[PDB]
Amino acid sequence: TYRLESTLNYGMERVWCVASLRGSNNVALGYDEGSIIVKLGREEPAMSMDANGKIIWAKHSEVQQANLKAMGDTEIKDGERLPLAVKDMGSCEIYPQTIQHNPNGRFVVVCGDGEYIIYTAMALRNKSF
Amino acid sequence: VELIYKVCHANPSERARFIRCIYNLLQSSSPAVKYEAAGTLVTLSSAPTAIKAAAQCYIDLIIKESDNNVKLIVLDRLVELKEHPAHERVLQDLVMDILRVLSTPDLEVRKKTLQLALDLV
Amino acid sequence: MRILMVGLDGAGKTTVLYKLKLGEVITTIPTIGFNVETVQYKNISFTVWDVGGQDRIRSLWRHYYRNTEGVIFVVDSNDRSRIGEAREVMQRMLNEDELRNAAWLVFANKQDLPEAMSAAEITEKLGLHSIRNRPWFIQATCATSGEGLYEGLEWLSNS
Amino acid sequence: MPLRLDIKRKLTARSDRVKSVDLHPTEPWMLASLYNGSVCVWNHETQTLVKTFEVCDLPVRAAKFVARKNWVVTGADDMQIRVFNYNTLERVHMFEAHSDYIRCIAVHPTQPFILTSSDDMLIKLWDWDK
Repeated sequence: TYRLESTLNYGMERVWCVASLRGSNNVALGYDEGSIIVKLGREEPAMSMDANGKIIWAKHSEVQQANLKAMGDTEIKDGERLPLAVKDMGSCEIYPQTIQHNPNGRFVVVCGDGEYIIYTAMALRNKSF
Repeated sequence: VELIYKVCHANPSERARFIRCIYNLLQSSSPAVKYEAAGTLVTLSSAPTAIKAAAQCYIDLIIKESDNNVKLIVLDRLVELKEHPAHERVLQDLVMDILRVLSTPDLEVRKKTLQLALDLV
Repeated sequence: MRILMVGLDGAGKTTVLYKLKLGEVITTIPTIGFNVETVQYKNISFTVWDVGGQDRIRSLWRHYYRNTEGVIFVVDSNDRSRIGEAREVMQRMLNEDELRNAAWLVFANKQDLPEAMSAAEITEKLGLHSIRNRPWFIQATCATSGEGLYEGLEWLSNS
Repeated sequence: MPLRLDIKRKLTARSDRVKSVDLHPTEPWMLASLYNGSVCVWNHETQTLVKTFEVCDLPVRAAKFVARKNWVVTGADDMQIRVFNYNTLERVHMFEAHSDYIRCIAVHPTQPFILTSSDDMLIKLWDWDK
């Protein structure tokens, strides 16, 4: 939407170049008075596993970022990574800064922008705010 | 004047003596898992494949202390990286597969690696 | 033009002053007191009050606040332990009513030393961006070479 | 619009105008090419400067690592791209990349190629292996 995420100055000024790491989350920027290597955020995912087998994440595959979904009912061998095993989950209204299922499975919480919205475990109707 | 009662108290000097002092207080079946010895040790074979090949040897040794028959020579400690639970995720054996080699890494590392597959299992 | 130059002890305040006055790099002693000197730059005569930065004297700067048109705050760019302390001194100095409209010039000094913090780094640590009520400027300096000194006098004269 | 960010200053270094900044293709080091006639590289995880190379005495606009050869390519206002070994510290090769100073270099790890872009309005290709 090209809306300003941040403006950064440093007391180095005149920023000539940019480049980005191809494996991602470091960008480095060349200035008149020096160079800086900078580290960008998001290093880790937000998700939670309840007891209903709705393990909910945001982003990823068979889930959108804006909406909320995910399920994981698979128990295949401990030695490898298990499939996504997602089942579809209803409405959301906010972005997931952190998105989490209830630890015993009755609530879902999506948190975002100074607000939390509560959606119901497997029905996803707005429970609470 | 060397040997401290402490962990340290600071600075490279104290730190260098300290790994000597640690080897004393646990000599038993090599260092196993190398202490502050690791830092100088890489430069000791800067030419270049020989470091990995060596490193691979220690990592294999460390996994387990097996029966130690003909080319089953892994020393160090018996349990410290186990081998082979069926609930362990994503398992020990993944690292063990590297050691089985056709050349899968380069030849110096290869010769070390084939012996090392034989040695753990 | 009336100038008050302060900063923590050993920042380089007297070195700066006598470099400016004598074109010479003198061998300082800690200043228990002040030095006051007049310097000519481009038709301006700056009267600079260099007031010692050790604790006892630090407690006395407030007597030199009144009538001050501009403030030179000298920082030792190589001393990272005391930067917070500098920040604390300078922040409440900014709250002083006699210093209310005075031009604020920071010298990040000893820029000549290999690990000196940059002026940008110093600007972030001192909180300079948050001054909206008056003129401020930061200038990298080396008082021994003379680097940045006259760029300072220049900025100051344009108050 | 919201996004998971957290800007952090991994390492800073002060030097005359750095035209190019790079991350090492496979290593945790970042190389910055400076107008000091020097290119400098620092590994901004352990905060150790791994090595410096004096390409020219006039600005080095570009620098990049050709990680496989264990070499670094630089292009400076010598109008040359000079190549050095970043662990055996010596100049691997010297060649005239262009008729003008070299603004940027791009490295193809899968091919022997570097193409370099210069302000002689031309981009030229060089093969490190030849």
